[PDB]
Amino acid sequence: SMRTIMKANPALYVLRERIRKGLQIYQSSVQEPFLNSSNYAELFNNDIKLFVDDTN
Amino acid sequence: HLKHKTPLVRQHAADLCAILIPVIKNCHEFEMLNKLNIILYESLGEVYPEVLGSIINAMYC
Amino acid sequence: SYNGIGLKSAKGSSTSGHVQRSLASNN
Amino acid sequence: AMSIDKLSDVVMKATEPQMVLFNIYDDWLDRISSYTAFSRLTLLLRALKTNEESAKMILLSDPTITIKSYHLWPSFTDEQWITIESQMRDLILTEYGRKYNVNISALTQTEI
Amino acid sequence: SHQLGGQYSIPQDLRENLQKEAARIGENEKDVLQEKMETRTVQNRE
Amino acid sequence: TASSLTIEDPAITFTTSLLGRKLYDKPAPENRFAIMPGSRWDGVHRSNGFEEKWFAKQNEINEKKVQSYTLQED
Amino acid sequence: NSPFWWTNSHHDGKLWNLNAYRTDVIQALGGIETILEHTLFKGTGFNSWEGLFWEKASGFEDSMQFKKLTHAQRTGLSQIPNRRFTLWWSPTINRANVYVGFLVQLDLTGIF
Amino acid sequence: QIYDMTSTNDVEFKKKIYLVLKSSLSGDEAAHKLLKLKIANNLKKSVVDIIIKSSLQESTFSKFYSILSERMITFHRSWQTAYNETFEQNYTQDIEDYETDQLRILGKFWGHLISYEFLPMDCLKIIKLTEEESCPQGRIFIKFLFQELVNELGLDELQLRLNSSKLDGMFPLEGDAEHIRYSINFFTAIGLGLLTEDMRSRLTIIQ
Amino acid sequence: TRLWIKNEQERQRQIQKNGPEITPEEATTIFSVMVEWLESRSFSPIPFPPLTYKN
Amino acid sequence: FKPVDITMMENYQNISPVYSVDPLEKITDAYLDQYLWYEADQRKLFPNWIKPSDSEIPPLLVYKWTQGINNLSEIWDVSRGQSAVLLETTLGEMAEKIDFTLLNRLLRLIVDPNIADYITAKNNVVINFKDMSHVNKYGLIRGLKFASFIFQYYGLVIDLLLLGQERATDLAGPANNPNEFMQFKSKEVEKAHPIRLYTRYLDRIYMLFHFEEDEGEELTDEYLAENPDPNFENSIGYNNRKCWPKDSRMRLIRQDVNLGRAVFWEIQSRVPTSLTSIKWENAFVSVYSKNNPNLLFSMCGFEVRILPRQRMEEVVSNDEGVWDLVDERTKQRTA
Amino acid sequence: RSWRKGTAFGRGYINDMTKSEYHQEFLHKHVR
Amino acid sequence: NPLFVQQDIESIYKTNYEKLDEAVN
Amino acid sequence: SDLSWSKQTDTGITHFRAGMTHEDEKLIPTIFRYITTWENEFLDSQRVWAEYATKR
Repeated sequence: SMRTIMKANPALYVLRERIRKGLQIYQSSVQEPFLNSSNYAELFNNDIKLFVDDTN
Repeated sequence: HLKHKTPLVRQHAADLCAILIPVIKNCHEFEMLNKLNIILYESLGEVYPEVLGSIINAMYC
Repeated sequence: SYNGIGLKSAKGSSTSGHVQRSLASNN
Repeated sequence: AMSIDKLSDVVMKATEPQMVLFNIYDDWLDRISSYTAFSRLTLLLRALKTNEESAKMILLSDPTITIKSYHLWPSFTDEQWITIESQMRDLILTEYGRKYNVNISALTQTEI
Repeated sequence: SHQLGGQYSIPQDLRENLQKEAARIGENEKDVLQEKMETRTVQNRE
Repeated sequence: TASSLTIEDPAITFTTSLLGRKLYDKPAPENRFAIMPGSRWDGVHRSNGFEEKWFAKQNEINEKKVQSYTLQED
Repeated sequence: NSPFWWTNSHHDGKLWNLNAYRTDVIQALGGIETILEHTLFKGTGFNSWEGLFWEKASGFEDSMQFKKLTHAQRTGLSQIPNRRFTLWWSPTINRANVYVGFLVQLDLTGIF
Repeated sequence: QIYDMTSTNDVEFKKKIYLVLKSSLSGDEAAHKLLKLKIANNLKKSVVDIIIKSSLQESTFSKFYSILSERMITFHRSWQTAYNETFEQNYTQDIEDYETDQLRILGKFWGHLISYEFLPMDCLKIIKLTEEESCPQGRIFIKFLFQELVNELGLDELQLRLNSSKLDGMFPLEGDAEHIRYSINFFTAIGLGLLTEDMRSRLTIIQ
Repeated sequence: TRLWIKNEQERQRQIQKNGPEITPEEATTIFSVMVEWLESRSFSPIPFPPLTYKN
Repeated sequence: FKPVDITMMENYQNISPVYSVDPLEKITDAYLDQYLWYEADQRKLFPNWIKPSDSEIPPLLVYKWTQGINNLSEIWDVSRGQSAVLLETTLGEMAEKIDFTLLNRLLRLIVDPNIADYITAKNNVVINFKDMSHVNKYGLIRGLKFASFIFQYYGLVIDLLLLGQERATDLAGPANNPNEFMQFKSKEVEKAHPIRLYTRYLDRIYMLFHFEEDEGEELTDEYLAENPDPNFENSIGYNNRKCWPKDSRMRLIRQDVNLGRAVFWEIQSRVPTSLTSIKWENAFVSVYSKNNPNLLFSMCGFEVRILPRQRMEEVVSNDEGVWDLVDERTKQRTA
Repeated sequence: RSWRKGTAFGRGYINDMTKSEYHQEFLHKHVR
Repeated sequence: NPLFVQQDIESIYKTNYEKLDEAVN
Repeated sequence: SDLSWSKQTDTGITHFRAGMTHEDEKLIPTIFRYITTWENEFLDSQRVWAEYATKR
């Protein structure tokens, strides 16, 4: 529910927009969401993590 | 597309809101109009007149 | 020691005035 | 992963139980965030998982571009990666069409 | 006719070889103002 | 590369169709694909004038990719 | 003044290239990530830093108005680009670790 | 116990040098910095490897990397052996890679070191001219070396150095016809050809 | 700038009063120098741009 | 024509004037400018030596002037008595001292009289600054687009006075095959005259003399004749580079100092006071001789001194900011 | 002596601030 | 040059339905 | 080096003096590194235009 609240709230989303209009920043492409997904983007938060694959 | 740099893409992003409003209301999302409306409000200080005009148009819809 | 090198003082300087001997040029 | 040249060369030869470090990203993190690097990486594995030889053809086409002694993946420029991600992107779709015999214009964008 | 120093730019006789081309090839070029001179006259529509 | 070396080399000093079809001799006009006229070509330009106008567009589009960033300001 | 009076880059072509300087600086500062620990980059909520684009003010200045501007309106400088610079660098320019300085809290916010 | 196939230990040490090197106006203040690190004798071999490379990426030869080495070769004899050993590694192993451009930067770079004697000239002993064993890039390396090594000395002073250096494989006088017909062939192409005036006698006698 | 313009005006008034500094002799010799040079080089004087001029 | 406004731009030391003409006149001035330069360059009006020219950016000019000095025959040989001398003198109010009665004529030679008229009359303009206005009755106005052409042409008028006709024919080559910037036909054409090289960069003048005991001593004899100096004070008003250290600056010696003053004396006497003002204060002379190894000058913004490698006594591996001058023929490095 | 021959031309305090001698020297330099 | 291609490239991946349909069949 | 003797000999470089304060080991590349010096450009243009003419 927090994963889905961070990306939902109109109030939060108005911070994220209002900062951008403050910084005058745009991101080229717009495909980006055609790439990957929400819980995917979770891994890169700084905490230290690992993956394990036993197929081999 | 309202976050895209080329100002044409921000016209057609807002020009396609004015079209979907009569359909969105028929589907009865008033939680999904207030999301478009605020986002059209925070962009209402845009520089490009071609783009700022079409945002007000969707605001009026 | 100030053996004739560096600055009168570092005020108008913009630098710290730290002088160090050069290793390259000796022999 | 075992379909890569270097890693197979290490795992085949080694006669002891042992740990080995590698850097999967070669040096990509100079010009690329960890996000998009992991994203390209999974694309390079998904096209190697499925087609294999025909993906390795996409990598090893130009011999002028050389894998260094340190790295795993051949050292391209940014634009060569931008095209190769599109080809490696294509193998997944052509192969999918071969597998389920679905002419791929019949799919919705989300499905792609 | 010995030079003093050397050549560092391009050989001297090669510029004139270039600057003569612009007269030959340029008269067929229709320069920017030459174009707009004709475009004005209605016959370019026809 | 190869050219360069085999050239910048002192030793060198000491010493046409894809399908074998006959090919022209003299220098031909440039072309989009670099194809070479057949041995039988008379040697007169015959063209609508398009092939040259494609270069002007080709050069243009290729130029305004550079001009767009370099003329940017702030 | 046009400080290049000794060249017409049409005739002479551009006589220098500083492109490499820009990359070498970027790795003298510790790379793009450590550079972006000092920014609001994460606040925006973009995933990757690779395609960021800053609005170039060169576009629309001409058509603001013409006759109408008051002296200050026409001559004075806009505070708007400096505000953009201090938002992007805010978390360094405002940081609690400071040698000497006093806390204040804004009226209705929790921002110190 | 973990083998490391990463170069991450090394890559950190290519930065450190390259950044010390891309700061620093002149070459005598970039030789202050390196000598101020006190690099271990193990790495001092491979610090020269970096300086030569950062010289080749530079698009033209410069006096910076020359004097950077000159100030360094005279500091301590441990750096004498670092350049002497890396002139062999280049000529043998590492010439096979280079473009015909980066041979023009090497040629001038070992020109100032040899013609000012920092090298010295008996380290040029490894150069061997044969049809059988030479890289075409190896030939280009020498061509650029003598064009530089003539310029300073003047080809009259050069003969004085070549005559005292008893270079065998490079100036064979003892026989092996083709080789002397070759070596002579080579130096006529470079445009000097006076160094062969002595060897032009040995052919006609043997001929 | 006000001072500079004052010196300019003073200078030009004084050249009205005193007269030119060339003297007719020096002017004559200078003119001879030019003419002799332009003969030696066989120079063709620049024309006035014609009605239809190529460039 | 309409009046011409003035403002001054501050350089914090200099304050420089700026003329703004009216656009209707700016267009005709522009076309006229471009046309005159195209013709004059097409018909070989200005010889090689005049030069903020088209082929060479200023640093390239400096490099060719050094290489040019070196490659000319025998300079660095002091074996007997020989010497060499540079001059650098700014022609003074070259723009301020022009006279339009004389202009109009000198342009009537080279240009159709209608354009000579348009130019000569275009330099009378009421010059306005706020309250102040005056008619420009005397000097050149440099803010006009063709004032470059006028300026260089008047400079040629001066330049022929300096070099003479014979030498100028020699430097500029025959009209059929004009020389390049540094060239001659044979070594004889160089050696026939003590002025070896000459240039002009706008105001500035650069000349290079090669003398022998004969010629040099004749000069210093006549200068000491008409300006006799018993107290040996010639070294007081004598000016030289201060950027360099004493050791390597110009050493002051009576033979050399009396040359420098003698050369500058002669050439000062060649140009009249009316056209321009050539003062000793603004001139720098440097004499390569038995007792002076270095040859100093400054062109553009650079300051160069040239050691012949003969006289270095020891030759050290070199830093970045030092050129190595080549003899084109043997391709050694002699300086 | 051929070279010397060839050429054509060969061989008080005012009371005021602005017309003074020190002043012209000033505008002779700083107005360039 | 822009520091990053991704600005200058104007687009990343636009799938071509015509080539794939040929390559599949 | 030696402000007193530098008026005469040209002592060379005996010493260095810190230009601006860069904390610890962190070194920022200067321009004069990334601009090819004029000799090297003129000695390039000699060969480059010569070779161009030969190829033509």
